[PDB]
Amino acid sequence: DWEIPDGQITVGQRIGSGSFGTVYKGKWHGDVAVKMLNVTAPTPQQLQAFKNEVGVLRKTRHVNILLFMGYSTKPQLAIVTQWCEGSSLYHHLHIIETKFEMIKLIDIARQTAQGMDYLHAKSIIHRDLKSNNIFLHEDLTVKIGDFGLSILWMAPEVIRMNPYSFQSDVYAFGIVLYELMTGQLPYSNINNRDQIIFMVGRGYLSPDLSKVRSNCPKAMKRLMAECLKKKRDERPLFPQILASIELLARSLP
Amino acid sequence: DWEIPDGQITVGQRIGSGSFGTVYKGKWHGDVAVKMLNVTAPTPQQLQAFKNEVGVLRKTRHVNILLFMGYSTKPQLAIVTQWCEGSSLYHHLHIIETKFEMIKLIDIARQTAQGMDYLHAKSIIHRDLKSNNIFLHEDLTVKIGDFGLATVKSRWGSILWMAPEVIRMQDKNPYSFQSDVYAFGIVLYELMTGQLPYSNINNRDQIIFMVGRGYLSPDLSKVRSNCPKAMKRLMAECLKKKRDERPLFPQILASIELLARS
Ligand SMILES: CC(C)(N)c1cc(NC(=O)[C@H]2CCc3ccc(Oc4ccnc5c4CCC(=O)N5)cc3C2)cc(C(F)(F)F)c1
Ligand SMILES: CC(C)(N)c1cc(NC(=O)[C@H]2CCc3ccc(Oc4ccnc5c4CCC(=O)N5)cc3C2)cc(C(F)(F)F)c1
Repeated sequence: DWEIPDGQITVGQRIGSGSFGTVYKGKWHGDVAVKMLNVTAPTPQQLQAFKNEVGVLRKTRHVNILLFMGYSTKPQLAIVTQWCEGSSLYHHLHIIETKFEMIKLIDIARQTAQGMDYLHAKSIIHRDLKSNNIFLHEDLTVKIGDFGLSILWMAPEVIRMNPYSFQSDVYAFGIVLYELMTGQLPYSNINNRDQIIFMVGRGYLSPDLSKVRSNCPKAMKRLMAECLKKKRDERPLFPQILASIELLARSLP
Repeated sequence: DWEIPDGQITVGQRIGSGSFGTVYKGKWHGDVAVKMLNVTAPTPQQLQAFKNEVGVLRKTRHVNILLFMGYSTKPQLAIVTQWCEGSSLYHHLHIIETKFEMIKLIDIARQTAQGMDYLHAKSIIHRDLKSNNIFLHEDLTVKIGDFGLATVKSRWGSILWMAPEVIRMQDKNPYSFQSDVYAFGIVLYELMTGQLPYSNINNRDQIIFMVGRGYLSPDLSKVRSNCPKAMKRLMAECLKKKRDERPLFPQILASIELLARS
């Protein structure tokens, strides 16, 4: 059992609030992260969503997965993970425009695929992989999670509309691959969210692969296309994705 | 359940090998560390020790505690944990002789204290806390474990971290939260002096006899001068020959988290 004894966790500075939960930095045997539900009485749907997240995270134990540490049901619903120092991959690529070099982008790719493989082996479908959910711990270690509190990462069959599968996550990983090698989001020239949803859903729109860094190895570019295949079945599974990056990582540095 | 699906682990490089198992660098969803038995069929009392280690590791989910990932029985009894790059605190201090900064020395203690506080709360006595069992992953993160043999052996069982009540080897069980504290106090000594205690004595049995009867004690006057007053005071508290005059880990952690921001 992973229930943290009552009255141990001291909540500190308020990080991020969302329509559902709120995150605080806190103290429990050092620095910890705390995702709380700020409600006086939780509904059955809230209670159930809590029990899912906990049920899932307790099955994870891997360097590329955000480390789960415990939960508290009284006084308020809370999930406790390690405290990570750094930013999301989203932040580095699109906000503070960190210029990583090729070797490092590939290491991020590998590590993300490393953890993704882990989740899939245990029948865990992420359902919402995106650069924002990939936290870069100490600007070294990928820690995949759900920092949720959308659309660019959604595969066609998820937009047309349970349509989630191992392959739906690969497409999201494909978009993350795109972000890494371009440094930009897909469809940056289109400024109408509703139209993107329509177009990607019909196959009219695809990420423009021509925008890759000149020094992105061909093997990376070819893997990317495989992951973005509009049809579920054509997309490689993560064991093959990893193998492909691990073959490419070989003859490069 | 944390049994790893049969035959997924590939064992590679060979790191260390006592009589109680062999440590390998392996592969399971990335680079991992593997400790396993190399006998045909394990004895009843070897299977037990395996079951205890797994029993303990399964209860730990902490940044400063070495990350247990899974175990396997077929083909062999094996424990899988995360792979760590770098070397123990012992190596850095007494073999390669890294000249760490004071801020970092305090951080190294702050983390070991964090880790120990966690284990003690989960009702886990370490029983062999020493700078050999303090791994410095990527030279910036303390991972506490029992690396018996996966790291270099200490100068002299290892004796330097044992409290007086532990060395006297009384038939009644002497291991307590405080004995871990004393070991921490010796680790602190190691950090603050860059040296091992009782370095001017060359007889193992003398050291044993004298620490036990309280005729020997670490020489406090050996510490760096840029070492805080609040640290020396604490390090003396942790080494107090009286068992329960030694601060428990929550109070230790608070004291280090105090001066850390001044
Ligand atoms: C519901 C389901 C099945 N889709 C699902 C939920 C999650 N949920 C999480 O990962 C949550 C857990 C609670 C929690 C708490 C604190 C938190 O915020 C941290 C953590 C560490 N460091 C920092 C911050 C804040 C911002 C900073 O600066 N540091 C983040 C999270 C993330 C994971 C998975 C996965 F394992 F499959 F990926 C799957
Ligand atoms: C039985 C009991 C209660 N005394 C006990 C045993 C342990 N046992 C461990 O920690 C073992 C587990 C198996 C294992 C396997 C591989 C290994 O070698 C690693 C690991 C990581 N990285 C590296 C290496 C090699 C050298 C390098 O370069 N990297 C180390 C260990 C350490 C922990 C605890 C504690 F956590 F409570 F303190 C308590």
